[PDB]
Amino acid sequence: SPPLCTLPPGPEPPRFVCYCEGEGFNLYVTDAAELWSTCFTPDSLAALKARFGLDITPRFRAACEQQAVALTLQEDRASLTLSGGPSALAFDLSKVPGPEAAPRLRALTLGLAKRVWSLERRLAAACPGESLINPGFKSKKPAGGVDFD
Amino acid sequence: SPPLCTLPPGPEPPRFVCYCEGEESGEGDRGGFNLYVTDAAELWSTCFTPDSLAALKARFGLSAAEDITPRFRAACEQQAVALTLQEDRASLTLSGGPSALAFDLSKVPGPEAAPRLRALTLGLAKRVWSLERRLAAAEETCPGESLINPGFKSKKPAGGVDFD
Amino acid sequence: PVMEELEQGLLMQPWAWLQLAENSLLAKVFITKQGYALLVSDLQQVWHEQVDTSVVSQRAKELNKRLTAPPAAFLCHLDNLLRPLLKDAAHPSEATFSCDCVADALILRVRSELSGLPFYWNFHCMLASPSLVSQHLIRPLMGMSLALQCQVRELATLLHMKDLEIQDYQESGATLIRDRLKTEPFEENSFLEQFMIEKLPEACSIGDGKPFVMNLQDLYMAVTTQEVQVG
Repeated sequence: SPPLCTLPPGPEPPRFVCYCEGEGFNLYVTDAAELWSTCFTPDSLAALKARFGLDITPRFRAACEQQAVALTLQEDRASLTLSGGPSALAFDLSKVPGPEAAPRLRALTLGLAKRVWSLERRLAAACPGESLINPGFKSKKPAGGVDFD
Repeated sequence: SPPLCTLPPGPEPPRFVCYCEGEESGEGDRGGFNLYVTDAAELWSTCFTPDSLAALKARFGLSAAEDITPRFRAACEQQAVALTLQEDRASLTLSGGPSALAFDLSKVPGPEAAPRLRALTLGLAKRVWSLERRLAAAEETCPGESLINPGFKSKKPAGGVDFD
Repeated sequence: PVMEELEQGLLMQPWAWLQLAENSLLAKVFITKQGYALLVSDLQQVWHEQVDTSVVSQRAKELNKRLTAPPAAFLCHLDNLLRPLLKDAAHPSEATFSCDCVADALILRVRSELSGLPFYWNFHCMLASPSLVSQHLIRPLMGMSLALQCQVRELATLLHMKDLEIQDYQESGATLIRDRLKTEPFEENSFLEQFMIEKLPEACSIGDGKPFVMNLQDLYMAVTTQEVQVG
């Protein structure tokens, strides 16, 4: 159950959708046309964890369920604020190239469709040739001699 | 929650998704019935016209006022959808109803399909969120025998004197 | 071609029960923007009608004057009025129905309120031709009977296999625990003899045709579709 959230989630149609995957895990936020990813790396991830004293996945899921995620966009930069723990955590993202992202949107759409189908289904129910005389010896055809073609 | 289904059926990863739009209920804006089917890379739409709608309805023994959405939803539930892809055309066969239905689809222009794809993605995300919230909320949160004394007939209540 | 599509649609449609002021009928209606086709019966006679846009417009103008509607809109409204009644009965209709059996013809009058205003229509159904009557009632019924006989034979074979399995269980050194759950051997002749004298009198009563529509419509539709596909 990969956590995800939408903004706005109220009666107004959502504009942006945020999620996480592959815990090179990077938070992906998309407007269905453009994307923003953290592009985390093991060294950068370790440095961030040390700075914040650190898994973020449980906190991210708790915020998404409680809709405690704050978005900000400015040109190609995006800022996320996550709340629910002792101290809110801030993350930055840059506009990932479109050519590299197109497979990402395709995979996200396919996974969303699969999840929709699965969750709807779940909610609905709620030795020829062996010689007979000598076993173990293959039967042998009688000698036909010379049969001209 | 417009009816939709993904193909091919089974545990294999999805490779095609089809859904229907139009015929909105109520007195508000109403659009003609249409089918949108995408592989997440290319989109096909019916591009129907009122004459086309009438011809399609009459071809399969369906009345003009008949609604096709219930049949589409029932077929999607039964996973009775088959697809045949040509170079630039697609044929969809539906067997969810008593009589098989055939639909023809053509590739949507890319410039017009891209906004359609974005809207479809946003709608799918919204439906995923709504259904996940709903699931989280719902899944967890002898005649004339006295009954008192068998073997003795139930005596009638004492009435007394009842003048005729 | 439009008439051909109307005929095919009428053939595809299943029978429905209609409750008039006093009597009852079995009806099949197929309405398209080009006209409509109707077939009514009462288990004694069959009447059929088929009209095109021009006839529909003329009849609408002559019956309910002061109404200026194209034939397509009138046909759509007629469908909206009729289809809910045929699909289900004993529900809010507000659409009076009456029948007049004139010499060698039938007139079915339907009255309704269209957005709070009168809306009248009349079906002038003449006696149905033997070919159409046969194709719509006789051959499908024979096919349904043959299919049901095949189903009965299959169920009898399944019962025989189950009896053989029970015999094997009994002969394999077994001892039934619950004596009440003891099914006697199944004999086709004995079962038929019991049925024909116990349940046939009550199971063969068509009445007004309600059981036919309530029970044997899916089989009827399947048989009609198979016949259409064959030819």
